Order: sequence, then structure tokens, then C-alpha cells
Amino acid sequence: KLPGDFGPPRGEPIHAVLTSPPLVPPPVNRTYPAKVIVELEVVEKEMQISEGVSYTFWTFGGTVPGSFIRVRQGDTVEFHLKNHPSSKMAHNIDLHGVTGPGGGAASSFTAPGHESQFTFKALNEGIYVYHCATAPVGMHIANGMYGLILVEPPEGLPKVDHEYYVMQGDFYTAGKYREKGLQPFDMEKAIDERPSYVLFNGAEGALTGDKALHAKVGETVRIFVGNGGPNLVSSFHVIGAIFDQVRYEGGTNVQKNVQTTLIPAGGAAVVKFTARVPGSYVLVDHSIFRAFNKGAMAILKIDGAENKLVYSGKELDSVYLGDRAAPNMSAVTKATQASVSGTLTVQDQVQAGRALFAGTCSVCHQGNGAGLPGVFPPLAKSDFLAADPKRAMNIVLHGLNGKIKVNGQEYDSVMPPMTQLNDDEVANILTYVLNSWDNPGGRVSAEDVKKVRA
Amino acid sequence: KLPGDFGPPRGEPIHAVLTSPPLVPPPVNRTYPAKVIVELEVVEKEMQISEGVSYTFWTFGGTVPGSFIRVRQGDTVEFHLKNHPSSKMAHNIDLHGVTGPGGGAASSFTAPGHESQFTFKALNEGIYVYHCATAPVGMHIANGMYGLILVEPPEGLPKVDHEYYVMQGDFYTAGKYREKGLQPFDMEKAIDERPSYVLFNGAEGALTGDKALHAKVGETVRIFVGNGGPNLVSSFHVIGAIFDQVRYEGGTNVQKNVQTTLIPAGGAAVVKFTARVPGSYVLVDHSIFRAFNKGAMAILKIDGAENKLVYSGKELDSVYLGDRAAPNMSAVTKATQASVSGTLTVQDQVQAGRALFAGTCSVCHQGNGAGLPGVFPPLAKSDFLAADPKRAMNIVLHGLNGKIKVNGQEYDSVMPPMTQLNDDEVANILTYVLNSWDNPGGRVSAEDVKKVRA
Amino acid sequence: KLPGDFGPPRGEPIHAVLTSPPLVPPPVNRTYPAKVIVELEVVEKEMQISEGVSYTFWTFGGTVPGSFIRVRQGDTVEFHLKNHPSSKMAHNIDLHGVTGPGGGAASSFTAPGHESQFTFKALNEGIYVYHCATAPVGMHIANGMYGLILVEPPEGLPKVDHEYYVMQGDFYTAGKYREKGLQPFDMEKAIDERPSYVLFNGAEGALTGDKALHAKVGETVRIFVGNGGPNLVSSFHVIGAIFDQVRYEGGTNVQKNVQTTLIPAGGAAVVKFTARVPGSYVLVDHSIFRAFNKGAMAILKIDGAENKLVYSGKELDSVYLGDRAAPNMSAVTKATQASVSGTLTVQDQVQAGRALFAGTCSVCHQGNGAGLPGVFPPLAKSDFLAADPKRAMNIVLHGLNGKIKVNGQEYDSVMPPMTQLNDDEVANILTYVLNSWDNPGGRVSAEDVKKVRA
Ligand code: HEC
Ligand code: HEC
Ligand code: HEC
Ligand SMILES: [Cu+2]
Ligand SMILES: [Cu+2]
Ligand SMILES: [Cu+2]
Ligand SMILES: [Cu+2]
Ligand SMILES: [Cu+2]
Ligand SMILES: [Cu+2]
Repeated sequence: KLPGDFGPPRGEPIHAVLTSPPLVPPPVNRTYPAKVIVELEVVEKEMQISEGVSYTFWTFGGTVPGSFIRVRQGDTVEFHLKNHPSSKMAHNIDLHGVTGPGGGAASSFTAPGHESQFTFKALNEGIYVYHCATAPVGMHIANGMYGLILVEPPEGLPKVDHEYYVMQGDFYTAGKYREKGLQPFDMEKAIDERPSYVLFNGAEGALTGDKALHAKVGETVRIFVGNGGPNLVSSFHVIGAIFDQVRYEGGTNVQKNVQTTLIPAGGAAVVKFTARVPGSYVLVDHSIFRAFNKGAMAILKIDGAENKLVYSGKELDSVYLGDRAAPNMSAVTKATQASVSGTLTVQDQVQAGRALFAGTCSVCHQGNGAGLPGVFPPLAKSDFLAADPKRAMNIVLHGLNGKIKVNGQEYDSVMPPMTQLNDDEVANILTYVLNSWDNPGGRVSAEDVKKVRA
Repeated sequence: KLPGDFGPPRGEPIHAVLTSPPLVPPPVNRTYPAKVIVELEVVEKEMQISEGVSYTFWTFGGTVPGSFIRVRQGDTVEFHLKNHPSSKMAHNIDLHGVTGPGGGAASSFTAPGHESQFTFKALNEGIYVYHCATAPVGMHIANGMYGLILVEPPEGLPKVDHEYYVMQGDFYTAGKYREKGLQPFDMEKAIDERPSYVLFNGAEGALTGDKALHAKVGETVRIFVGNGGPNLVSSFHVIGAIFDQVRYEGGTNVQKNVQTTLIPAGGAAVVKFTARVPGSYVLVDHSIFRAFNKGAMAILKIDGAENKLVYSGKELDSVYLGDRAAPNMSAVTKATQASVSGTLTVQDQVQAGRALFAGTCSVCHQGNGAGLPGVFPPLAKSDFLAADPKRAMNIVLHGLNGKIKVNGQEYDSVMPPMTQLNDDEVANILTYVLNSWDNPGGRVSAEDVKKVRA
Repeated sequence: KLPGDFGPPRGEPIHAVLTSPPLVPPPVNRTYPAKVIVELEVVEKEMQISEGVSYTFWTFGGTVPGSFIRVRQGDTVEFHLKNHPSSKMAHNIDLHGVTGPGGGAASSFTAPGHESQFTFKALNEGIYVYHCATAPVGMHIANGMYGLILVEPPEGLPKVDHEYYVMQGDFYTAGKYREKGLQPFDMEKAIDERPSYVLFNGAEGALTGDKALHAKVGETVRIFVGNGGPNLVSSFHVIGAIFDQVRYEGGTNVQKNVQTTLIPAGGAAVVKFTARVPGSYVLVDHSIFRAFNKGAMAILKIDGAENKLVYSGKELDSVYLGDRAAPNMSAVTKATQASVSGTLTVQDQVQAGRALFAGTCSVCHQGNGAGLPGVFPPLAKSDFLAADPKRAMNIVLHGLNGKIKVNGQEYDSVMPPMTQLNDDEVANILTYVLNSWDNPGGRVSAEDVKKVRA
């Protein structure tokens, strides 16, 4: 009568091995139901949500999303939740897929330095979100308290070459996007569902550049995709590919051959991809400003031979991926820390500005600052730049239009304002430009930009 | 050629018996098509959207959602809409599932004190939203003008033990969440899709506590779930359970074994649940701040024997459900009315504060005010509280951090601000605390809190 | 091994014939794979987003959405993107359905006056969004850079009587809804996902009135429905009908017999409708304030015989469709241009006000200004209006309640405020009323209303 009716646990008790994102535990590879002991510890800690931007995350297992749990339908799971002594808050857990009130919540309340346990049978196959369930629930979830549990079918999932773990969340900082420093949680933005960041795996760039997911032409890739929310619904999409299969939770329905699929807040799906041609495939929330303005992009990078019969074109670059085309933006972290320490050098600024110039400025002005004849004026050896570095701050913040002369040529176009750039970002970008391409050197400070903005 | 081609109406004309939420009319239990006469009356009236918060609802049949209508595919429906003489606005109806322009709208315009009628054939089986269709349509829908009509398949739906009627809506008050008094509709929040409340069945607590839906272990429950909007899409989810089946409108596709499912604005679904273990199962919009900060939670409470093989844990409490764990919050309504009348007593405040303290404060400070050793300081017989009741107002509104001494013990933690609490709520909560646990008595007034907030 | 494995291209190279919305190219009607040459040109230009409201759109082929492209699964597509010399920005393309990084983006970067090309095989059948992929991607998409490409199955889609092309988008103007003039793109509203317009096919009224889609009773209609976003998810719905079929992208799953269906940002679906009774069927985003307050309504108008057995009622009118019931609102465009030119006459205002009065005022006051006895007072020959035209400006902006006397009769009701109306709209509406129905004439100016609003 109950699903998952495979008899009492047999064999030996199994201690679950949990993995950190973006990795997944191995398939259970088991033909009998077991007692599975799961131990998960809550840790509150600061981490970088973006370069030079710290946030106090609340985590299951030290990561956002939390550690991945993998069991078999019909297993009896003895769930142990610990809360690290350093925690200020109590925490608990609601696992979707659990049959019982709160998905475990009332029997997993755990004060700092304590441990709780409860037992459940995994009656329901599927991929499922788990999350904290402690008042105020939204604050806990917003601070990163979510992950995935996979309950396998008894026969296991079909074999694939790679399995990965990707989870979207919306985040609410007091400061604006890319404003540096330790950013508090912002309850007002959270209630209004107005996130400052929308991320995969807890940070900007968590899955881009040198942190990309990998596979090779011809391989299959399964991705366990969660949406921790707390509030957003993801228009989840793969740029330049298709999903062979998309299956939500433990649903009977499987959709095949779709590129764009809606993942509810608190939802999860298993997607399958087959690599056909090399290059970078971007996982996004196709509510586009999330993907391109708030951090909601991840990369699956495929290595192998080009097939000109299928696609003649080139790998992605900064025109599309912006400043996440490059391996990383570590120079930005280093410049921000140098500013805090009072040791910020011109070169710290130049290297940070170099990272930030990609896409943001280079789409028009080019990576070498040459511009494009008749269309975009040069930043390289620019007389107009050199003539008035203050004017340049105004141009970045407030745009520029009308006829101008640069290096003896007339331009009569429109540079849109870029007011969303933070003071340090404008300063560092301009300091990069001034110290490149035979420009006159010197520097622009965040304080200089603050004054022009005001 | 047309669907629902079951011949002319036969038998006798049937006068439809409509039900008020959360109840549903009985199955039609009929093998022939009939002429079904439906009579529905619009009533504009004030009701409580939350305790002590009045709202002028516009209703079909006196409730939000409106009366449930149940007919059989192939029926000829003669639809009579009356508008009560007390109405200020004209009203009409668009029933999804109707084949014809506006779903009835142009032939159901009805001024106060009037009646309109129109006839349609129910060609389409399914569950369908109906709503008002009078300019400005969004205002009408926002004020509560929506419900469900079920068009059964000719053979009927499979028998279940219980059928219930649950409908989500987003609401737009001029005041903030839980600000007392008669709250006007707020057009600006509505246009921006920024609701102050997100509710099931027209009120906070409409389906919680003593108003929960009921069933017993082993029983099946069918829920007709609507989303009246006007604007939100529900990440509709059952905490601690799974839906055996989810079917949208009259779709051919049926999803099985899912826990989280997206319901469009203006959409409807039929979900099935089988009770397996006792306790409270929470229906939520899993865009979490709606569920936990704006009212979007309902309860299906299952009675019966525990099954420790399936779930070893406990029923839900205020850690998860907050102040909706208790049967009701009537003390809040009574205190608010006493304030209006100028008769507010200390005990009125104490009992209101008692209701509001649950979850909101008790998650940390505990239901007996004892706190937790080394972690959360006591409110019970608190020297620190007694020493400066004004400081306590500041602590609730603006939080507290750093080393403090309470009852001879050091704490060095963080109480987050609770600025979203209204002045009366802080006043009543603190008055409760002061009159409990050997604390010194007295009271805090809403005016006292207003001054500290300013 | 790869899908679409139908061999090398054969026959002659085919130059694709692209269509402008809401039309679709003819079925490919071809049994062999071909080399298909597609030429699409980007044009930046001002167009009217609403009457008297200009916007600088960025377009593929001069329209929003862009030109429709129709090919066959297994075709080799040689894609040529041109950027008109008048462009200020560079542009490129990402076609969903393309197998390769960026869906073409890196190999289609095209400066003003240039052309790019790349080749891909259409491995994936389905309906797919294409869009620009140039940093800042959200700005490009927000400015109108999206369209659809259909990749047919090898056997073709089933024949229907009509095929149409409808695409939703969200738009972000600096000014509020219906504020006249050339409206800049508003980055802040875009990041916050707070659109001022939500439209089908690039403009208010693009598919209403004299621009409605057409078919006849008994005919089948296929609509290729895109959602360009950038940010919104459409609760896509047909008022007064049902979709026989809804199929997303190239998915295997087909839903049948649904009225309301969620289309992701960047998503696309093929829907089928069978006309059964005459009248206007409204395609909306059923997040209702979008449909009724921001422009998100389109019409499929069915001609033919009434069938009283199916629906006894009347065609839609301004009670539901508001000011889009009429063929067009050209008088508003003409009045706005007359204001710019300094030649605005009383009659220009009267005719603009006539257009705007429909629904907005007529729902209560009636199309002849008679009101409804005991319920809504007359505007026709209104003593109360004539007595104080300034008071009338205040009534429109700020509402009216309480007992009043009009033409010898008492009213004691509530006219809600209509503060969202722009100054010119109030002026023109009141000038219409004053010059109708034996009212005293004269005029109200936008400046008059500006002063009352302040
Ligand atoms: C294309 C959309 C651009 C992006 C992105 C950026 N800039 Fe730009 N810039 C652009 C144009 C079309 C113009 C000329 C405007 C005109 O009136 O014709 C400019 C101009 C400048 C200048 C001044 C001229 C010069 O020295 O060449 C500066 C200093 C400049 N732009 C800097 C700059 C930086 C630092 C950018 C990233 C932050 C950036 N621009 C983006 C077009 C575009
Ligand atoms: C956990 C998240 C808490 C919730 C919810 C509430 N309070 Fe709290 N409170 C908390 C901590 C960790 C502290 C100490 C902070 C420190 O600096 O170490 C406090 C403190 C108080 C106090 C002062 C100390 C005392 O008298 O014990 C008061 C008066 C107090 N808290 C009241 C209070 C009320 C009324 C709450 C609901 C509105 C509430 N707190 C919530 C932790 C938490
Ligand atoms: C119903 C929801 C209404 C809509 C839409 C509009 N008006 Fe109205 N109006 C309405 C009522 C119930 C009243 C009387 C209020 C009372 O206190 O009883 C009015 C009144 C007016 C008046 C003044 C009285 C008169 O001259 O008849 C004016 C000038 C007026 N209304 C104008 C007006 C216009 C121009 C509207 C569209 C912009 C409009 N009203 C909408 C009800 C409703
Ligand atoms: Cu927690
Ligand atoms: Cu959950
Ligand atoms: Cu109404
Ligand atoms: Cu509707
Ligand atoms: Cu572009
Ligand atoms: Cu895309």
C-alpha cells in the first residue's frame, strides 16, 4: 500500500558520504533497502558572494547550496543535524520528499553546539530540495540554507559520464550589486522579492571561468538542478544547447528536447545534456537581467573537435559573457582588500580595472582600446581622455552623446550611462585605461568618483 | 464535431447548489446532460483580511473565493448574476471554460440591484477560474472577485474521501502587512505587483489552526486549487507530503508524484493527496516570503496513528508555523477593537501579545521565556528587561548585538531587527512579556513604540 | 547519432523568405534537407510604443518581434546578419535551437554598416526564440531585439487554416505608462523587473481593433507564441476559448485542452485554436495588471454564425476591453502631435478624449454620459460638472465620495481616484465631456491638470 515497500532495512548500516557542490556522491549501486545514517552540520560563516563583497552565509555543511545527500527509495534514513558551536542562531531541516509534518522540522530543532536526530523512510523517488525551517524561515533560506537530496529509484538512474550539482538562489544585500564590504541581509528587499544577486552555487562566478563544469564531445552530463529561492522562479535555460530530458522532483512526466524550463521556488529537476560540439554552454535564469546583471550564469565547458557541419562559429567571449569570460576576477578581490588595508597601489587598481573592463567597456571600445573606425572612439592614446580625466568619470557615470573629436576623427553617437557601476569600479576601470595604451598614467580614486556622482 | 456532444438537455432543470469555501458541492452523479440554473449574487462588504485589519471585499456569494459551481460536461448552464442593491460598483463575470467572447462578460453586466443572465454549453471538462470582468478589471479581481467552476467529465471524477476548495490571491492594501484598521485598495502596489498579503481563501489564518482542513490516515483528499491572482504565480507546494496527481484545468496531461507545482495567475489545478502519517501538512506558495511573511499558508491536518517506520518525528509547532500554530489569534482582533473603542486594558494587550509572541519571539526566547543557556537570554524575570523597558522597544525594532549581561550571565550574540512589526504589535508583545514570568508589569503603548521608531 | 541526420544538403540553395509579424512564412513543403540562406538586418529606429509615445527600438528586420524565420530540421542554415549603417550599437544573434556556443553569438558580432555570417545545422525541431546577445544583453533585448525561428519536423506540421506570430515583451520607459514623448530606456526599472509596458508585438494595440487577427467559425488557427522577456514569465491565456494543443519549443510533451499556460522568459510555444462561435478572443498575460493596465492584450476575431446552443451572449465591448474595444485610438496620436507643434485645437482634444473615455469612464457613466439611475450620476448636461470644471479635474485625479446632487438627484457612492491618468489624458477626457451632451464647452489643458495634481 505505501510506495517504497521494499521490506525492512538489510545489510549493514551505511554512513552516507555527502559531497560539496558542484559534485555529487556516487550512485548507490545497491539492490536492497538499507539504514542510512546522514550527518550534516550547520555552519554560519562569512564568504565572498562576489569579489570584495562578503556576506554572512548560513550553511548546511559549509557550502551554498548545502551538501548533496544521495539515498535509495525504500531506505530508512537516520538524520543527524548538528549546529556548530560558533552559530548564533538555532536551525533545523525540512527535506522535501519526507513523509511527515514539516519534512523533519519539528524533530530537528538544534541550538548552537547541539545535535538532533530523526528517522524517516524515503518512500518517494526523486530529486528534492531541503532547507532550513526555523522562524523567520525566509531569512534562513535567504542566508543560504538549502540543498538537494536525491532518492534514487530502486534500479538506479541510467549511467552518464558526469553528474553535477547546481542550485539557484536569490540573495538580498543592503548594498547594491557589487558594492564592496560585508553586506547585511536586507529584509525589506527580501519581502519585496527584489534581490540584489541571483546566483548559482552561492557566489558570482562560482561556476564560470576556471570554476566551470567540464565534459567532452560525445559525453552525457546529468545535472541535478535546484532552486532554493527563497522567492524567484527560474526560467532555466542552456545557451547553445538543448536538454535531452527534464524531470521534476519524482514526477512521472519527463519532458524531452527542451531548452527553457520553469523551476518553481523550492523546486528541483534532473536535466540531461549530450555534448555535441566544443565550447562553453551557459546555464542561466532567462529572466535576462538576473543572468546578465545579477550573477545568474554558470558554464559547462566542452572540450573536443569542432564539427563545421553542425556549427561553424567560435567559442564565447566577453561580448556575451562580459567580465566572466576570463578565468577569474581575483584582481578585484585583491584591490578591495588593499583599499580596506590602506595600501591600494596604482597597479592594484590597474589589474582590477583590467578584469572589469572586459565586456563592460570592451564590447564597444575593444580589448585593445582601439574602438571601431567611425563607430566607437578609441580609449588607446586618447587625446580626449587625457584632456580631462574628470570628464571621463562623468562619461562613465552619466553617458555621452553628440559630436566629439577623438584623435582627429569625429564621432556622433551615444554612450549609454553606466550609473550602476560602483565608485571603486569606475575608479579602477579608469585607472586601468589611464595606465594602458600610451595614456598618461595617474589614477582615479573611488572618492573622486563619489564626488562626480554627487 | 464540438466536444461535449452528448445531446440536448434531458430530465428536469436542475438548480445548482453552490458551496462556500473550503467546501465543494457533491458530485453531480448523473448520466445525462441537463439544463443547470446557476444563481450567484455579488456582495460588496467589509471583512477581516487579518486580525484587526478590515478590507472592503467585492465577492461572488459573500466569500473570497466565491461560491463553488459544479456542473457536468455537456450541460447547458443558464447563468444568473445578481448584484446586491448595497453595491456601489457594477459587476459581471468571465468564466474560464465558457466558449464565447469574454467567457460571459458582455452579457452579464449587472448594476447594483439588478440581475443579468446568459446561457452557455459546458463543452470543456476541467477545473476553471471565474472572475469579474468589469473595468478596471484588475481592481475588481484584486478586491476578491474570483472563484472556481468544476465541469466534470461525463463519468465523474474518481471517488475520494474528501474534497476541498482552496484559492490563492494577492492583495494590495495601502498600509503595510498587519497594520490595523480599514485598509484601502492600493492601485500603485497592484500595478507594481507588490502585494501586502498573499492568502488562501481571503484572509490570514483562513485555513490554519481551528480552521484547518481535516482527514484521517489512509484517506484520500482531492483539493480544487485556484489562483485568482490578480498577478502572482504560485510555487504551490505541500510541506511534508507529495501530490499523487496534479491536473491543470481540463488538460489531458496529468503529472504524478510531485511536491511543488507552478500555478499560473488565473489558473487552476486538481490535486490529490493520500494521508499516510498524522500531523499538519502545510499548503504554501513556496516563494517563501509569501508563505511566511504575507499569509500564504493553509493546513491539512491528519488524525490517526503514528507510524515510526515512516516518520519518527513530531507534529509541527510555532518554530515553523509561527503565530499560526495556535488555534486562532482572536485576542489580537479583540485588542484592536478595544483600541478603537478607547477601552484597551492591560489584559487585552497581554492576551494579544501572547498570541503574537509565538514563533516571532519564542523560536529563540522559548514559550516560557527561559531562553537557552549560553545562546538566547531569558525574558522570564529578566533584570535587563526590567532595568529599561524603553531599551526593550529599541531592541525589538532595531535589534541588539554585543556583549550583554542578563540575570548574571553573559551573552554575545545577535538579535536581528524586527522593524516590520507594527507599533501595536511591539506594544502588545512587550506588555505580554512584562506581565509574565515575574516581570514587573505595567504596559507599553503603541504611541510609546511610535516615538522610538521615529 | 546526432538528431536531424537526414544527409547532406541537396537540391538548390534556398533563400529564406522571412515575414513580419503577425504573419508567418509558408510551410517549407520539402522532403529533402537544404542549404538555407537567411539574411536579416538590424535597424535601430523610433516607433510608437503607444499613442503619442515614441521609443527607440532596436530591431531585427524593422519590427518587434523581429522577422520570422522558417526552416526544416536537418537543414544547413547559412546565417547572414547585417547591421544598418544608421545604427549606433553593434549587434549579434543567439538563436535558441542552434547547437553551438552562444547560439551564434561570437560569430555574429556586427558593427554598424557591416555584415557577419555563420553556418549551423538545425538538428532540433521546434519553435525557438532568437535574440541579440551583445553586452549589455538585457538592454538589447529590452529594446526589442528578439523574434522566432521555426524548425519544422521533416514531415511538416499538420495543415491549419491560419498561422500567426505573436510575441510578448516587457518594456522599461523612464516615464510612466502613457506619458507622452520620446521615452528613454530605464535601466533601473529593467533591473528591478518593473516594466512600464507589457506588450504583444511591440506596441499597445498592435493586435487589437483594426489590427486584430482574423479567422472564421470552423477554422483552425495555429499561433507561434514567443516570450522575448527580457524578464517576465507570461500566464498566457485565451479569454473565452481553449487551446486544443500547447507545445513548448521542440518538446516531446504536448498538453491538450488548456486555457492558461506559463511561458518562460525566453520561451516559445505553438498553440492551436479551433473557432467555434463568433466574437473577439483575447490573448492576455493573465497576470492581470499586465493585460489591463500595461498593454498585454491581443485579439483573435472570429466571424460567422452565432450558435445559441453554445453561447447566447454578446460580443465584447469596452466594459472588458476598455479603450481597445474601438478600431484604433489615432485621435490620441494626432492630439499629441498637435501639442508638440503648438497647434492643439479644442476638436483635437475632444476626439482624443472620446477615444480615452471608452471603458475608462464609460463603464460607469455610459457611452452617452447618462449614467445609471440611482447608481452613477450623469456627465450628460451635468449641472455639477458645469458648476466647477476645476472640481472635475480633482474628481478624476483624486476620486469623489459622499452625498452629492446632480441634475436634481442624490448620489451617495464612491468614484475611485484615477491618478494614473496622465495630465494630457485627464485634460482631453474632460474637454471631450465638456463639448458633448449639451455641456458648456471650453477646454481643460494639460497644464491645468498639472496644477491640480501638484
Ligand atoms: C558602447 C555601447 C559603449 C560602451 C559599452 C562604452 N562606451 Fe565609451 N563611448 C562610446 C561611444 C559611442 C562614445 C562616443 C560618444 C559620442 O558622443 O559620440 C564613447 C566615448 C567614451 C569616452 C570619451 C571619448 C574617448 O576618449 O574615446 C570615454 C573616456 C569612454 N567612452 C570610456 C568608456 C569606458 C571606461 C567604458 C566602460 C566603463 C565605456 N566607455 C563603455 C561607446 C561605448
Ligand atoms: C533569535 C533569532 C531571536 C528572536 C526571534 C528574538 N530575540 Fe530577543 N534576543 C536574542 C538574542 C541573541 C539577544 C541577545 C543579544 C546580544 O547582544 O547578545 C536578545 C535579547 C533580547 C532582549 C534583551 C535581553 C533580555 O532581556 O533577555 C529583549 C528584551 C528581547 N531580546 C526581546 C525579544 C522579543 C520581545 C522578541 C520578539 C519580538 C525577540 N526578542 C525575538 C535573540 C532573539
Ligand atoms: C465607476 C467606477 C466610475 C468610473 C469608472 C468613473 N466614475 Fe465618475 N463618478 C462615479 C460615481 C459613483 C460618482 C459620484 C460619487 C458620489 O460621491 O456619489 C462620480 C462622479 C463624477 C463626476 C461628478 C458628478 C457628475 O457630474 O455626474 C464627474 C465630473 C465624473 N464622475 C467624471 C468622470 C470621468 C471623466 C471619468 C473617467 C475619467 C469617471 N468619472 C470615471 C463613478 C465612476
Ligand atoms: Cu537555519
Ligand atoms: Cu520547502
Ligand atoms: Cu466586479
Ligand atoms: Cu480570466
Ligand atoms: Cu543588439
Ligand atoms: Cu536566449
